[PDB]
Amino acid sequence: GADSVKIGFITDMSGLYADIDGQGGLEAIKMAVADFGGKVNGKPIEVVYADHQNKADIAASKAREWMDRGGLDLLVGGTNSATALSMNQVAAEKKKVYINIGAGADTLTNEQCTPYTVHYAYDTMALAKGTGSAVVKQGGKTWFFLTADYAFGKALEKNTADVVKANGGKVLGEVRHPLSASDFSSFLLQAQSSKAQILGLANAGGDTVNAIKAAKEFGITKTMKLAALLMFINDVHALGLETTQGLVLTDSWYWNRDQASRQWAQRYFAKMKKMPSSLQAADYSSVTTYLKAVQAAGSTDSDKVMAQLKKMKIDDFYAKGYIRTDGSMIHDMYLMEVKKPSESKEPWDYYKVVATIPGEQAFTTKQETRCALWK
Repeated sequence: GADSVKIGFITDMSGLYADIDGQGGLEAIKMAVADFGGKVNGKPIEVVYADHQNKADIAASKAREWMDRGGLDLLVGGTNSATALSMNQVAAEKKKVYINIGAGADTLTNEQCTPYTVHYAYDTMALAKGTGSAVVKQGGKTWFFLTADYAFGKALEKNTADVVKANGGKVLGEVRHPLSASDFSSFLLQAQSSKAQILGLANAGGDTVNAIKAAKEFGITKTMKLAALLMFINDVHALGLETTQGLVLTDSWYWNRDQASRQWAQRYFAKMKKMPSSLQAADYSSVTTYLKAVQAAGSTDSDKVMAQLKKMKIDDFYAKGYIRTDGSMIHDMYLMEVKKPSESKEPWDYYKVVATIPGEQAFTTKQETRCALWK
């Protein structure tokens, strides 16, 4: 804006994704602003926010209004890939810097890649390549998908099905459920009748939690192993270790990884009284990264900031990495296994690291890209 550098954050603050990002993510953004000193290029930094209520149209209309009449300099995209994609289009049209953290669809750096988009934390290709490969390599050869009926589920099912098939496995079928489904019983029985070895949960947040609860309840887990293709620390906390032990998952960050992660998590906890998820961590990091780019450019001009973003290393408590041509922030990913209750040594101690997946190997390869800007 004229008087301020304006950061806007749009995410689900009220529904099935609120705990994993939501208000906590907003808090993390405000801490990053304060920690940077509250100003950049001699202008105060102002944060605005909105709850998209899991509506792509709300997200896109708010973004447009802030860009056109609110002097927006950075749009931070939160959860829900339908909202991520509607916002992406607005940012590309208006030539405004857009960093998406909470949403997963790899579409953002592929079919719908833009010169103004950064996909910061994770995507559905990394999920598939991590958890999908690992489960198939362990002998989980036959799969049936339970898929959230919107852009995220569809993208994740496609990436994961492709990995399964590439690694000698077979996909027997899929069943769709509405976002934030109130009843999973008929869907789970269809999956059970398929006789697949693996039930791939191509869904997230409250859907993942409710589906796992329902699967354990209806006895689905007697005959099928669940592959939780996207699970955050809050989802484990909701379900408990007794139910989640042994699940393999792919994530970008965990509070207890190392000294630097723990120290930041302590500052977060001191405010929110929960351990942060990888999204809440990434929210803070992405703001630091943006502000460093504005500081180095001496400008909020979107072409100058994008050029800075694409030439600066990132190295903070969240990640070491860089932002490449297609917009992906390349950083190592982690294959983890959920602990047994007896292995958990303090509150929120949920993960065993199985493997580190190198950044260059975790995301879409040059040869397989659908990004028309990456040749």
